[PDB]
Amino acid sequence: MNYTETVAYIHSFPRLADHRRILTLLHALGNPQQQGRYIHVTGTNGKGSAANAIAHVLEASGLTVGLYTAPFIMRFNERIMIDHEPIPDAALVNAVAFVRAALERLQQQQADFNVTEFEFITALGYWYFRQRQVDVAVIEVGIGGDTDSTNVITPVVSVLTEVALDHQKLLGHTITAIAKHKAGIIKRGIPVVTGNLVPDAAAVVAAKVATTGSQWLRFDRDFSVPKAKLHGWGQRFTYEDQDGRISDLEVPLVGDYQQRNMAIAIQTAKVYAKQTEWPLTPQNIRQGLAASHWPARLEKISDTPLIVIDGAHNPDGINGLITALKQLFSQPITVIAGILYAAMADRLTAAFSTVYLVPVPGTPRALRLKDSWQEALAASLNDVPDQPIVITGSLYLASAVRQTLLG
Repeated sequence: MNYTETVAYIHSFPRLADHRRILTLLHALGNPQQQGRYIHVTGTNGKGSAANAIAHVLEASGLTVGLYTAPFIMRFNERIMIDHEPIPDAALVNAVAFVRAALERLQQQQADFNVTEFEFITALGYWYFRQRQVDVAVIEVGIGGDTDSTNVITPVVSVLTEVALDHQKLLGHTITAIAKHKAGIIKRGIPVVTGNLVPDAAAVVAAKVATTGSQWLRFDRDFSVPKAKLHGWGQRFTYEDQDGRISDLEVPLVGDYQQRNMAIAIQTAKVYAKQTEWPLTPQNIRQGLAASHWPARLEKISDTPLIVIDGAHNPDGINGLITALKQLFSQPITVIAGILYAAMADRLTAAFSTVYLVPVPGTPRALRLKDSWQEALAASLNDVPDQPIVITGSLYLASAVRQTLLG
């Protein structure tokens, strides 16, 4: 297959649900998941950004780092990176061919054997990271924890950023139910770094670490961000933990939640470094954070005209954006919102000058309004060329804009 056919092959896999199928596949690929080192990252929100920064910091320190994240923003290849370089097209072709050949051998021994799409990609990623002999692979959990396709590893450190109800449809009706799923990535004697979890989620974690004997480092208990403020399109902040303070770090990320994610990232990188006796300096941490750009999440992509893209997709997500925009902009702005209810909107229209409401590009249109983001963008630029434009409401919308404007 060529590159186009290969990506198509990946997206063709079924939906079907222990880890027996993926473990069968990984066994045929020589159990790459049992070799090397891992950092395992979960949480309802912030797992991606934390994983990205952990990788940037460890890369600055001189490690070769695999990073497995979802979704992609510009191109599929981005889901599997080494030192923030997406898997090359030709390399993807050959890796797909290898895992395909393995799958096919298995289907000879057991006629109706198969795996899901996420199972296949995960297996491939574990195999590729081992082939290239990365020092460590930072692994973002797809959903939950315990039963996720990624959960076939013993990491050096586990991370639980936050527990909220966003994925309740799949993980349970209570915080306690969801927290139990996430706590499944906590392993015997392996340290766990968390956010300041809500009481029901903390109680689950407390009980888990009692059983595993894990060291638990908790945001706002064992580490914190005592100082933080806006500085350009980003934040200047101070990190504090058991060892003291790292002063006036800078990150090109806006949003209060990102302080927590970045503190979580710092504490994790430090834990990893300690557990593996690897040197990690304040300057390594400083350099890594400076590069910890996170595409399509409150990201300025053009100066003149001034264009910003964002993936906020829930009431609280929009509340957090509104307060951010208010801090970042004193002048009137255009907001282009495409969401998949009448809340999160209403809040927008009662906050900004021009609000346009559009469809999410890959979704059916369900029953001010424009037919496309492109039409809304063109209108604003024609009418008021110098008015900044923020496009929000959906990570998928934000990706489509980024592909068109930056590609």
